[PDB]
Amino acid sequence: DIQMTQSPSTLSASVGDRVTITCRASQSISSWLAWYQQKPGKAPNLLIYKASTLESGVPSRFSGSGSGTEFTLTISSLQPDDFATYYCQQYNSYWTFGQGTRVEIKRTVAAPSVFIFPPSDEQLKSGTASVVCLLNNFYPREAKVQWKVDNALQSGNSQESVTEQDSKDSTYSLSSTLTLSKADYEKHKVYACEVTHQGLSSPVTKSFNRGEC
Amino acid sequence: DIQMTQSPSTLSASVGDRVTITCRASQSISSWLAWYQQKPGKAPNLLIYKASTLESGVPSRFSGSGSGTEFTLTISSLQPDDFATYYCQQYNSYWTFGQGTRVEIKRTVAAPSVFIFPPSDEQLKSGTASVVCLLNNFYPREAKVQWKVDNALQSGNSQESVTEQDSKDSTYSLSSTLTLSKADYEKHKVYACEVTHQGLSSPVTKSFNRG
Amino acid sequence: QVQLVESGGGVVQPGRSLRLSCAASGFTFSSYGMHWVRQTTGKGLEWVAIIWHDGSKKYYADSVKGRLTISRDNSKNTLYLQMNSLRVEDTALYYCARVGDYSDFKYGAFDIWGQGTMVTVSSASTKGPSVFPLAPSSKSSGGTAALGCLVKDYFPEPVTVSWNSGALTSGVHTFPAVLQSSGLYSLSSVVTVPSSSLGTQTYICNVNHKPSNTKVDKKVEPK
Amino acid sequence: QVQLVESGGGVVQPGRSLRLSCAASGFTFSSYGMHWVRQTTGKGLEWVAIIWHDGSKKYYADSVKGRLTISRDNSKNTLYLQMNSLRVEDTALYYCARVGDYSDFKYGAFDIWGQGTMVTVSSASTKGPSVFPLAPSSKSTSGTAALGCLVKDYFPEPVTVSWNSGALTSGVHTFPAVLQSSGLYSLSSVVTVPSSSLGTQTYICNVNHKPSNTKVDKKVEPKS
Amino acid sequence: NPNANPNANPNANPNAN
Repeated sequence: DIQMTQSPSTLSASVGDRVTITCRASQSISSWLAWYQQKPGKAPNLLIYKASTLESGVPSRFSGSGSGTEFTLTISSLQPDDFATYYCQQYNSYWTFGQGTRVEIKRTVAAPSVFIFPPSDEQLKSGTASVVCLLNNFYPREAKVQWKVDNALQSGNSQESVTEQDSKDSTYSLSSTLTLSKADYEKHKVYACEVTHQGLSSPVTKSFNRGEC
Repeated sequence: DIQMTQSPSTLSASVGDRVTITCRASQSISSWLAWYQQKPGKAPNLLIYKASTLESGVPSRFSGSGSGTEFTLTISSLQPDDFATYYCQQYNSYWTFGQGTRVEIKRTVAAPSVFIFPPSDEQLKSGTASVVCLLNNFYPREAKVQWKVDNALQSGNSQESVTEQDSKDSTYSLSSTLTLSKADYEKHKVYACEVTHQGLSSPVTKSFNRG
Repeated sequence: QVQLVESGGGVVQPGRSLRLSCAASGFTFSSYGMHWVRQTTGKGLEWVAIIWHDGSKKYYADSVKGRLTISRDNSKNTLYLQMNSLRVEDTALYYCARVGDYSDFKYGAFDIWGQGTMVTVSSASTKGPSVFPLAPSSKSSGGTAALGCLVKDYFPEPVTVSWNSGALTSGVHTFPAVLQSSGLYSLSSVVTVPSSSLGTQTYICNVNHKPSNTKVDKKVEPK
Repeated sequence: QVQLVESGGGVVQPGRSLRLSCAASGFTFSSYGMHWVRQTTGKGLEWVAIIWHDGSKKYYADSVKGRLTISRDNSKNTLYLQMNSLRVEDTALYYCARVGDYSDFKYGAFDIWGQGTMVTVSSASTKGPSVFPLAPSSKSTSGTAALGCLVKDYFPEPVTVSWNSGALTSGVHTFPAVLQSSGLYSLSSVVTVPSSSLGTQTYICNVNHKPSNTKVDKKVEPKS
Repeated sequence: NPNANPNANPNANPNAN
């Protein structure tokens, strides 16, 4: 089992930038390396094989380099259709892929707007309580959300998902759902979600009190 | 299907000259190209494989170069036993050869001795009439012959044969054979073959009248 | 046109079977080794199996041995993948990839990829969603309020969400669904609106779940 | 010592069969993959077939698939090319070649070739040639004259054209035959003699056609 | 060796190894 690690996982860039993507190898793979590009909803497309050879029909702005355990994919002048995810794959021993590198469109930092929604009265009738924390219009993608119930950190009972950049939005948005039983929810008063982001000099907390809001 | 295309198709050179033959490839064949040499009446002999690697028995004059789609064969000093036809072949995707480059003996220019023999009386019995336009000892090989019955040209009723380059004078000879029917031969009066060559400053025409 | 077209996907229960097809056209299928490569958002791109050009050699990943068998029909230019004893861990988008014919000692570059077919293994059954409101809170947080609806406990994918029958799209953020511990999907959809319109403008999120033929119109108002 | 001797070529009518045999010697025949390559003046060197050293893999050119079969007998050091349903497009000189054992990812450098065997496919039947003279003009003695013989409508090749029972050898040019639209061949053999010898010296062309047991002698005399 | 050539190669080594 040869493991492919890519650095970084996410990077911002503008049209015309020189981007560089690193691919580490757990053991020596000589030059048996391939680079792929995958756009959302589409299969991956091969760019580089044998570490540095360019695939036919691929724009010459792409270039691979390296041998052994450290490798590199380079885009000398990034174009709008280059915003995608790039995977490195070795074929020295079987076939293993990297975790991928997302290339996001660069913009200024933007702090998130935090909103918290207590569970609805009709869901509590069903026996479950869902508390939602809303992170609106922030950049970059990196963000952390911590659920606290009466100053008790909640781990393993929440899930979250994020939106992407589109023709209407330059930022991201995140929705985290803390799922509690009805009995557990009624047992505590203060429900808070602490948000940590680069655009915030200090963690922002938004809270409510059960039975009051 | 990778097409091999050599250039030129034939070149003239002398002993001691530096001869270069280039053949292109419709697709990239990397270094999987072989060069051969074939003298008349014999089988090809491998000269260079792997684009530049010299065959064991081949002398040091021959050398291969180039990679990808453009390749070249070069002889440092042309030896008298090197007048032959040279072929390039690729072995990257199946096996295909070039049309072949001929290396002739370059000599002084010579105009062709043009003769036009009318059909014999024995052949007149058969119903077909064969006229023969003979060109003797001309250089270079390039020459053209045009048959003009009366004042009208002829299209596809004639064949030609070229002898090999002579051993001593190193010249070429051409034999064009115009074939008509006796009904068509006895119907016209003027029969001519016009020969264009570098030796003659203007197309020489040898002709005859029926009778 | 060189391409790969896949079929055979769908949602099945654990232990059942499923046969995936990969029809090839535009090139010589008989002279190419083929792979199956599945993809998830958790494990990433993962190699499954490889078939030789003549089918003489076959190799499988450890996680699929015995259960998954790869085959090939050169007479029909189609690549197959027989999946038996399906576990929920087999849930992925499955690709078929052609091995690039680049002469070397090792071969593993994939130059042609299929469009992908989705396999979802789960013991869950078809269930319509429950739509709960995310009521807006105190007004004048920058003069803009946030509201939405929570679409919980449905199966399978997908679910469509609009706001005011499509007449409200500015501010809408519909997040990708998540798979809960119960094997049921949950999805959140929010919209940002002015605080001055909370008491004077109706906001209805329209939830449609075709797999269960469920349509829900949910009015969200402050409390 | 390392050589490949071929045999089995001949003249056949289209639709018939023919078996080419490539006898090897001087090397380990059972260790090399082998090819058949054909050479025609119109198309040059054309690859026909390849067989693996053991005979497991066989490949054929598209123009010969189904009609040509490459086989191999390693116990006799012979390579075979079974030709069936022959066409006139198959008329060519056929070589057998050895794959140069040079360590690489691709193979196909031919380091040993056979002497070649000729196969000719035509619906024409055996016919002896008709010889017609090319009479020289008697003028400008002070000057050389041209005379010859037209060898017309014969099949198959070759013909041996000699002058004065082989005594006249200087200035003789026997041209390569041409294949006519009728399937028969045509040839012309001329000779350049001094015009001053036209008045007394007699010239005779001798056309011998072994495939038809035909021997013709024609005296060429000045017409004018 | 799983990473060996899985494609058809007419130009592969036709000789004995």
